[PDB]
Amino acid sequence: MWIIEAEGDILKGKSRILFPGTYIVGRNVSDDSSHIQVISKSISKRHARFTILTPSEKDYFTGGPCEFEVKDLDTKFGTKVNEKVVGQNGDSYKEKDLKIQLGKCPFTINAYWRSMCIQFDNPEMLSQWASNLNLLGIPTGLRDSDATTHFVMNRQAGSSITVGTMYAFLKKTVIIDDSYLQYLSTVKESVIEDASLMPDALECFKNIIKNNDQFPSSPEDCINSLEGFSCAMLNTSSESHHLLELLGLRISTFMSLGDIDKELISKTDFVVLNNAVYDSEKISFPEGIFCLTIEQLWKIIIERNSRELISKEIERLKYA
Repeated sequence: MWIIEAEGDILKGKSRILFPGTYIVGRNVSDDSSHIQVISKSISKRHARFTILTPSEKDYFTGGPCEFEVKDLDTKFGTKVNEKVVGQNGDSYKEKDLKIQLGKCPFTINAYWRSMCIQFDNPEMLSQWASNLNLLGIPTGLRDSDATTHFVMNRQAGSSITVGTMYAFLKKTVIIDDSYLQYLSTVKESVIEDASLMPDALECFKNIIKNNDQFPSSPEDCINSLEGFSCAMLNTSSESHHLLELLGLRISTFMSLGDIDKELISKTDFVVLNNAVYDSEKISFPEGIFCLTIEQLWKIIIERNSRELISKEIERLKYA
């Protein structure tokens, strides 16, 4: 998100968030979804137009800013950006920091890019929200990215949280939901006028965690909680692999149930099965070894005594 701020009283001490759109900047305009009043003599009545474009697809992966275009409005003294006079056709920038000088005014409008990239749990939710957040200058996606700041969880409020939400939680990603994204649109206009009114994502995250038996006490208490243990897993979900790695598990992967050898059982403490191969399998289960789903493993992780609870179950099965 583009934020603008200025020294002195020229933006009345308020930072502004410039969502994609176009803004006329001068001394004789009124603060609007499309106008920015700058409080200065020696800037023109209508001095400059700032135009913010919607994000590129790349921006979700790069953390790169929306294109910011500056045009001088035929003013007496012109407009500079980062010391460079703006040409008659305007200029556009993808730097993360802009110093904008309007005419003879020595107090510059400073624009800076504040990172916000939102990952979605599933394609359905992304499809609901993508256009809306594009228009807010917030890049969105499903794939993993190093630029991600927030993860939107599926709040089905009727079943276990997804492997994507578990993994985001252990990554120390701020988790948000439906209501935060809706609140964002609701207060859009006041955020343009005062950046400090931007809804706090941490607060939504906190509200989600609190009194929720789907989330452990802390992400930190889960990390390396199961180191020493090894497990075998099927060929699906790399998030599932990454998550079990953050728990400290050494992972083996296997294609078929008939690929559980005497060798594999010997090197494996327990087996992690997919939901389909867990629900329907009867005769083909490996006799000696503990088998469970990610959902079930997560519930053990939620408990205070995860290590023993798993060990107590390893021994429990070792006899039969």
